[PDB]
Amino acid sequence: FEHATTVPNVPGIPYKALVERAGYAPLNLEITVVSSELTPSTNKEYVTCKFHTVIPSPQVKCCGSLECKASSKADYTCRVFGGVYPFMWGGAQCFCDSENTQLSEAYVEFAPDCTIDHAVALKVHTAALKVGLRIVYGNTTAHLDTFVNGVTPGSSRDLKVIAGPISAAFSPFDHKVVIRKGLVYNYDFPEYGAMKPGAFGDIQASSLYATDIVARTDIRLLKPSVKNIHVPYTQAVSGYEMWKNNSGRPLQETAPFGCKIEVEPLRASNCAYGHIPISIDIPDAAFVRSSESPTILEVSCTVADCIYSADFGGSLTLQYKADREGHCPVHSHSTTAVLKEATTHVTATGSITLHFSTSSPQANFIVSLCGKKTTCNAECKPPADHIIGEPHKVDQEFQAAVSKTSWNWLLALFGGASSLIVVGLIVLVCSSMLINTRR
Amino acid sequence: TSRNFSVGREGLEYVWGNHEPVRVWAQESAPGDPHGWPHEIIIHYYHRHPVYTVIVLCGVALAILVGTASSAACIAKARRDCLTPYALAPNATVPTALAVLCCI
Repeated sequence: FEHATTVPNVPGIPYKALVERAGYAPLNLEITVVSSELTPSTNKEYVTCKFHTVIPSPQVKCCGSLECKASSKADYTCRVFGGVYPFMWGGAQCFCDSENTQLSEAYVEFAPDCTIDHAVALKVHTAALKVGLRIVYGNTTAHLDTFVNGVTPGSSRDLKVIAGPISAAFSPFDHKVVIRKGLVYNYDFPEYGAMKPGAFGDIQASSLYATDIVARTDIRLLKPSVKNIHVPYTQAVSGYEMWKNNSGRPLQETAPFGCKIEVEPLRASNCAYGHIPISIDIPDAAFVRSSESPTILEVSCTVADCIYSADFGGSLTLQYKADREGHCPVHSHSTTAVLKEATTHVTATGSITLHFSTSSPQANFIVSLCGKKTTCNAECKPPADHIIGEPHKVDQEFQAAVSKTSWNWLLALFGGASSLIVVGLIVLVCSSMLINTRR
Repeated sequence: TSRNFSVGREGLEYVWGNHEPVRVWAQESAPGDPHGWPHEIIIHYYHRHPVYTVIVLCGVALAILVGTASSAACIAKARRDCLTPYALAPNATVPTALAVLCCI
């Protein structure tokens, strides 16, 4: 059999459904989202970290000219200076007086500690929702993992559950993401090849051990001034260090819907958003005929005391009279009330006390004990605790959320307003044919 | 120190130092009784959903006002269209049978 249910995607509150077919006893269904995974498709743009300024040993030509050459290292700056006369420990290193030439070089490498301290710039496309379910039908419990795309038959052994498309498309990641030491940031990093000095991504490479490193770190080679041999340089700060100082807080703490951002692979786990249109194909062995299932004759529901809270703050005893032993499922045919227990042991004539949770200020729901649904009436007082450590099992409606006393007051006043209009109209017509008959 | 944080029906997660995240949800423990007298009903629903409660109370006040004005106008024009034509027409007499049935 096929059952079209809309299971709210909140990881830990079971959704209790009752699948009934003609000629078979009703079957209790329980869909629980034990886990959820939001895995986006990633693309590694480059890798950045702190740069190490490599200044090679200076080259001097004592009486002659030196020429700048082209080299493919990261931010290779070369300059040639006219009259130097450099000194080392031991005196002058050239015999000419002012025809000595110096060649200053400075490029950028990857710092040795960058195997641990590095950031990955990524682009993330559409995300995929993969959920784990604990579908309980009858007395068999099935655990399975399925793709929420609308077409994939993700089944554990024979259940054949199809998770339809998510109602709302949500992704805690925007287009560009930066991952550093397991932390995840939402940063608009520069593209590959467009690096700005003093900002994140000033040095880029496809890998840590790549030979195509690109950098733009603003290396200015200055004219030597001291007599001793010197390559004087000035440079911008590390954009990696500036971004580390101004990183902000990660997505692990700024994520919406209470998502747990995890890496390797990048994913958002246990997110509570939207509704999952699950369709189930229950095997025929689970269903049972009505002939050998207990049959109820008269069931009356009385609710002792209730509050509308996140927990099971309600009590509901019902006195039934049945002809035989067995187990009959129960269910609340109301979106505002849910039942903690689903299968109850039937002992001929007796009563069973069932705990329920509600969010309306009233127990006004219909409870079916393997058929023969009955209505319940009560007043649910507001709870005592202001803050609880457990999610609300039932969503808040409007008609449910307004109490019957408030409904009676509003309906009485609005109906009085309408009665004034109708009595005015009837008086108007009465006077109208009164005038018509007067002449 | 002390810090104040607003918790809604959806919840709130706070991490204090190197501690495990702890999540707290908010219930509708609003002052007042939804089942009691109208003013406690109003206090409860105002503390829960203030703008909705204000809209609904203003709507009911408007509904009573237009409708009391409507009934008053209908009775008024009926009174005048019964009185002016012949009840108080010049040299016209209306006896008790068709006078007191509605007049005074």
